[PDB]
Amino acid sequence: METIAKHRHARSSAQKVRLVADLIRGKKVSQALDILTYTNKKAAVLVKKVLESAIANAEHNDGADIDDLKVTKIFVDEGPSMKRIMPRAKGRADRILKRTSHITVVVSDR
Amino acid sequence: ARVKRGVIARARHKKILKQAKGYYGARSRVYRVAFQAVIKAGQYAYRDRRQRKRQFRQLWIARINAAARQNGISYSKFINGLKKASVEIDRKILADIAVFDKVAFTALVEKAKAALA
Amino acid sequence: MRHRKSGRQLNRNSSHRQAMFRNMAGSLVRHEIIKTTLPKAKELRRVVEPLITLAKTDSVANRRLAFARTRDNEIVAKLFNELGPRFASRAGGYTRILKCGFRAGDNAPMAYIELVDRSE
Amino acid sequence: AVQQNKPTRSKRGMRRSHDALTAVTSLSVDKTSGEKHLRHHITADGYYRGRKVIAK
RNA sequence: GGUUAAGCGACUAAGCGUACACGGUGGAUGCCCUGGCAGUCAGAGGCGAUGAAGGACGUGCUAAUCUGCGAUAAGCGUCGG
RNA sequence: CCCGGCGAGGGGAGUGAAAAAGAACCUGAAACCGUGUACGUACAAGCAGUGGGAGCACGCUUAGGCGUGUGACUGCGUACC
RNA sequence: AGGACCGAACCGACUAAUGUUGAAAAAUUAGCGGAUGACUUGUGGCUGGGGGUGAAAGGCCAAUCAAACCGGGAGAUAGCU
RNA sequence: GUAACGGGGCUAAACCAUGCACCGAAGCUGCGGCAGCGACGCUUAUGCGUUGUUGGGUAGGGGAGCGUUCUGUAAGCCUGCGAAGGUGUGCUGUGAGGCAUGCUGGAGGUAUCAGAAGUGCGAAUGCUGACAUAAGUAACGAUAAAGCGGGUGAAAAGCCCGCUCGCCGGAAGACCAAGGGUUCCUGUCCAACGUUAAUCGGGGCAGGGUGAGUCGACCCCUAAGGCGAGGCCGAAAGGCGU
Repeated sequence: METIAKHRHARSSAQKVRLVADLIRGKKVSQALDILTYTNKKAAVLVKKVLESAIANAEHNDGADIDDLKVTKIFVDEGPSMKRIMPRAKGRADRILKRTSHITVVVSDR
Repeated sequence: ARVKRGVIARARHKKILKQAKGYYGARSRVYRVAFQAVIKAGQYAYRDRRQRKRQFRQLWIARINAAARQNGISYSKFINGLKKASVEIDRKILADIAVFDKVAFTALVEKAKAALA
Repeated sequence: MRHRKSGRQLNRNSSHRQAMFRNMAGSLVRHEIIKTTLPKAKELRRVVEPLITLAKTDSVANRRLAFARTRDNEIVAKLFNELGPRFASRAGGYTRILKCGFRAGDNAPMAYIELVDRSE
Repeated sequence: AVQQNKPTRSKRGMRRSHDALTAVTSLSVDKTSGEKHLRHHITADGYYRGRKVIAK
């Protein structure tokens, strides 16, 4: 059972969301839920929404009994970057990379 | 007639990368840097194809010296005795015999001593 | 080095800090409860509690000083009228701080500071 | 005030190794409401040490 | 079998390196083009004060662009296909 | 239909030869970023490779090595135009 | 009356500090000189490149001036890298 | 920083004479494999029962070859029981390369011999697009300053209202002139922007809003100056001017 769930084009950066993902990597659904709820990060809620989507998918589109479910594979990946021009001193122009990341959560009973 | 060289360039780059596969860092990822490794690797292989003979000769000489000194004779004296006895055996087989069968090496040493004296 | 010194700065000058403490104490004693960051409540205890300590007693000069502090006629009227007798039997610890998590805007330690009252 | 050569991903990962957070691992269950909350913090509903503290 | 001593000695990976499988940014290679470049065969080489080229503003049931048109305004009349 | 914030996106259902053909849409590689697997690494110094090289993890006929990954240690070894 | 005196707006930048991938491609704080006259300013024009203007420094002529910018000779030439 | 045997260290492991042994190179020898040069016994557009020798190489000169686009071969052949590209593997040739296949792909490719190159990239402080590095670091753009309460909202320090604290007030207030062109108001949303969030905005969509005989422009006259019927001058252009 895969029961995959992802949130593409997320505003949060992959480098900053991998830190939150590692905390819940390989932990039980309830433990991950509470850790994300009480984590002091925007990425915490960003990935808690994905975890809720995944568990709802498991409940409805797949087998019930979410109690014996574990987050087996979770990984954060970068997404398309938007180019923005920010004026600087001496007339110099630099480019600001509005980075977006793809987050995928896979939950399986075994 | 415009000719696109992308396929040929990619083929050559893949050949170089597969030759350089297994290296550390960018040496196995960047073609521009991996190309230096394969040339240096080839030079090292060319040097080692000659260095291996002399290194194995060194190791065999060390083993024969050890065995001869254990038996009670020096390597130079043992070789001189073999030459005087007209024995064409080489260091590789001598070292194999010394490592595996002690009685054979004892026979070699005693015959060499008899020839010398 | 700050060896044994007391008094937070709160990234504010003396005038701004004293005005902030005055306003916060006035609001706290007016509403019997407020929400503020934990350091703010910790530093506001040392300001609010002496207000109640002073209000314990009643006199013309005491009223004038209680007005000079907190600069609010309505607040001083509430003091000496309801804040006095309701704590005449309590010696210290007139305020209670309950941590309530972190603010969403900037993730600052939030805590509710209130009097030990409201048992209606 | 500038790098002579580009550092490698190995050194980058070694530096970032210490940037990982640590889970609270201190979820406390209320005696009365039986709700999870941060230690020495009031619950979301407003219950702390069994008795209510927020009245809202 | 136990007490003591000496010697030897794996099992750890916060992270990192190699090879494999799976992912992502990325538009390179492959194929197609009503799109361009150069010629041959022929016409013509001008448009215009009975108001030229090029434009502004309007023109549909439709808020906007393209295209055609001008208050007769995505158009009107005669004769043919 | 469900999660989600009457969003975005995703998961189910259906269309479709194909949906890792879903409009950020033909074929979809590289630099770059992660996950899991096997190995090595926290007393060991330098173009990070080559020759030797024990051990470990995967399949084979035979029961010994052979095919691949890793590779402690060791002699040599100061990138390219 | 003063090409007067001290001193606001206004004009300019003499000193110090910060700012040199700055708030700014010469800026900000305090001091600083003029502030009724050779003062300044709003508007509208005139003087166009070996030429204009210049209380004259080789200064300014649209952030570029010991000869501006734009297009052409022009893919000037380079015994040089 | 010992630093004038390489170090350890050596009273012979220091120096002179002699001898016998060994290590010691890609040097020679033994074997196998490849290519050029001259000969003779023979094959005669080529093998050699052969023989001797050569094979380090920059600039440079000579010869022989591999790869791709297209054209004739070619309306022939492979190809939807799978072409080209992509991606790993096993063989094969002194080599540029060649062959077959695991998976993606989806409809083009092309044997042998010839003909032409826009025919082979690793650099030129090279050009175009993307991604790392520094680095999750500086910074988040005058040191006039926010707090509490209620409301909406999923989320409130910044969105709406009330009380406090602070700043300009010859302005940090109100009108205009020049300059912008709907940014002005309402409803509606957080796709993108605000150097963070935002329910908010000078952001996205829709709608509404600009009323002049007395305001200004328009219009009469005109200064500096422009154009200029005729006219003067100048190769033309054109310059002056009534």
